[PDB]
Amino acid sequence: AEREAMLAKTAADNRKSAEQVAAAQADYEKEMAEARAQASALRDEARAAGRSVVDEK
Amino acid sequence: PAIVGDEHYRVAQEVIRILQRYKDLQDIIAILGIDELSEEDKQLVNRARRIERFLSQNMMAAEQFTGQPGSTVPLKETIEAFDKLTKGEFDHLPEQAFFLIGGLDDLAKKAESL
Amino acid sequence: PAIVGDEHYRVAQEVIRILQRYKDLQDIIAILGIDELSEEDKQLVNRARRIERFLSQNMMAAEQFTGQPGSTVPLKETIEAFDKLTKGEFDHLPEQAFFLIGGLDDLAKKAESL
Amino acid sequence: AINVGVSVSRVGGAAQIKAMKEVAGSLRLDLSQYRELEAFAAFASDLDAASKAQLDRGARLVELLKQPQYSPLAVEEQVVAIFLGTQGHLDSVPVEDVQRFESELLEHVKASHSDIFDGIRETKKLSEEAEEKLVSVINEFKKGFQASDLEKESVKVRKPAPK
Amino acid sequence: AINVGVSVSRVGGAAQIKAMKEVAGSLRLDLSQYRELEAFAAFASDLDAASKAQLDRGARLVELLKQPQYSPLAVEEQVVAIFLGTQGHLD
Amino acid sequence: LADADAMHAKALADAKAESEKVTEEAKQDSERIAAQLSEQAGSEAERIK
Amino acid sequence: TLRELRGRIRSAGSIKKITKAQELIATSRIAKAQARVEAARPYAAEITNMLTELAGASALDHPLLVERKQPKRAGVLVVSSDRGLCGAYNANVLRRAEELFSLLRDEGKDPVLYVVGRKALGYFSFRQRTVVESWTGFSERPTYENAREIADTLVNAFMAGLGVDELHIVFTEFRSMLSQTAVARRAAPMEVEYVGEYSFEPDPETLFDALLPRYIATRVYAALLEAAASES
Repeated sequence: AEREAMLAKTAADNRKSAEQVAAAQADYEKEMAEARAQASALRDEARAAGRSVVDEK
Repeated sequence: PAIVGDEHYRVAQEVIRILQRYKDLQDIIAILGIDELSEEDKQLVNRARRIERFLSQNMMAAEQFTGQPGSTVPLKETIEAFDKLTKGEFDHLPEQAFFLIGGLDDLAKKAESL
Repeated sequence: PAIVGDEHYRVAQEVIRILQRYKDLQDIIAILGIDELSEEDKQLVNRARRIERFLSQNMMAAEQFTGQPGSTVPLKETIEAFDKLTKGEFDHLPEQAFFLIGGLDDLAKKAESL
Repeated sequence: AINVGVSVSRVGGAAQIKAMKEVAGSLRLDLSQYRELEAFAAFASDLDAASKAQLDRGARLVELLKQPQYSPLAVEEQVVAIFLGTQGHLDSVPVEDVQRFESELLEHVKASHSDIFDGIRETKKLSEEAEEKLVSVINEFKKGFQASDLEKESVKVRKPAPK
Repeated sequence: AINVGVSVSRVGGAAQIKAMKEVAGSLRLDLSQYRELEAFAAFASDLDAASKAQLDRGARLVELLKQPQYSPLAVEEQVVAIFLGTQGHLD
Repeated sequence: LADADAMHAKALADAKAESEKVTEEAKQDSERIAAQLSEQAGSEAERIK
Repeated sequence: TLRELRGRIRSAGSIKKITKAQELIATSRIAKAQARVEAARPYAAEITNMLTELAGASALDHPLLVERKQPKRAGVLVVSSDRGLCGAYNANVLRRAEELFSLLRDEGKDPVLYVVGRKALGYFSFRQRTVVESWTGFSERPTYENAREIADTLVNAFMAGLGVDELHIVFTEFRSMLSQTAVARRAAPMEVEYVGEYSFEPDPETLFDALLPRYIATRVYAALLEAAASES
């Protein structure tokens, strides 16, 4: 049962290693996409407020 | 856009671009028909034919010829309908649904009649 | 061929025959499309599109039009380059590499720049 | 709406500042060859690697040369706008977004790196140091840009079915 | 050889007698849509039964409307002849 | 799996650290854009006056 | 302008010649394609007969004859042209494929695509559904060596169950020179059809496990041959 548990752990851990590396790449690029979306939303919110003070002046 | 507003101008330029591309495909359409176009052009031409027909209307003066009543479409409903047409919300309706009809609720009624 | 010699005359006539067959084919290519054509006609079109561009030149008076300095191509090099082009010896080069270029040494330097 | 094929200016690069002669010195010939290639390849099923690269560059240049009325660019903003196209910095930006990229970048450069515009206006040239600094800013900005990115086939058997 | 669509009367329909107006009141459209349906379906392999019925009706309306030279039909006969075709008795 | 989980932990920590860098640079750029459009607003008010 | 109109008449007068040439070439190629269909027909009829005899003797436990317990995925083979100018042929094929997809996703199977012909490969390059494998160079002249490879790849994707629970083919059925339609056939799992009323070497099961992959290959080949006749 323990030699079976070594094969089960080795196969599960290798499969999870590939899954966890894929998740490391996906989490980093997803956080950069959220940061880029927030940056362009703050930059466009600044331009919209700037256009509002322009037409108010 | 300084006079009609940003949305109305944007919609009117999308319609004119679609009809311009369709008129610049008409020299191929006249020989081969629609299917020999590329998919990005054939997608365009299907909505171009729907827009070209949805610019028709049952006028109040037309009742003396057609017997059908006239229709009035307010500017807001006109912009909304062509915004939806150019964004491609109505490509599933047949071209005969758009002839001589006033506004979206009447387009729906005519599409149900087919 | 009595005055310019047969080596010039043959090449000038083969270039004119190719460019003439290309102008006979532009009507078909605009509507039916290049892949419809015979392998011999389609090869000739891919030679004519290169010959058209290799007849263009960076002139010394066009320094202001192009920014690059002008070039002079000797007659012997002109005949050798078009004798190669008409027999397909440059069909492996990109179509843009011939445009505005002063002869074979500059054609090679431009093709290897792309 | 300039028909880049037929339109021309025979004074050419005498009627331009040095920096515009650098970044745009063949741009009419590139765009007329693009309109010729785009007319020709409009129906080809596929294209050569260089033909594809030209036909996808021209679409960046045409979207870059669109301009709304009453938006005059200063020449110091025009040379940077054309620099994005002719050096291929826009080649990775999707065609639909090229105008938003051009507007946002000319605002960014004018906000943080006004020394680029100042240099072009004072010296009339892109100096190699201003070109290296501008390229850095284009590449720092490209990271911060939010782009839009039945009948059934039957085996017969000649025996009765089981119960 | 009346070419419908491009043939029209803009004062007519006010003067056309009630019975003729009841029988012909769709016929102009039913012919124009038959001419476009036939121009399409002449270069198609097959079509739905409703379109095939409208094609056959249209062809029998065209055969209904032609007439020989120097045979002018009284209106009391024209309304009946168009009734035959529009009510589907010719199917 | 220890390498892969350490790569995930480090990639998440790196992502938040440079995310804080990007949002701080975007906050600076937004404040600059707002200042520049305020200077444009002043130049438009001067044109009208 | 008269110079423009004369140029357009010269253009259209070359195009009239070039389309009339290719109408007559297509009028030749429909006779060649019907000849290849009728030359392939007797083999398909005799494999069908041999398969009915082997199935009559078999236990019928072969994978290609049983429904998968979970309908995880369905394979769709779409057959279309390499050359253009075919008119509505590819539009009808791809419209019958998208009807089939709406049905399959209504049952609960997502379709996975296999494609023959460059035009459908372009259509499913534009619409963002992936193609698992494709072939292109033969849609106007399909040789058995092509249908072999297609049917190997389809059956290997069925038996992998990363695999499909059923598979189909979408193609136009040439029924006359004046009449063709796109049709969709389920190629696997096959039905069995009991109907009212041999020695086998080495055994009927061993032959039936060898012959069903060949039957799927001849049914794919007969579909490529009718597609090439209806293309022309």
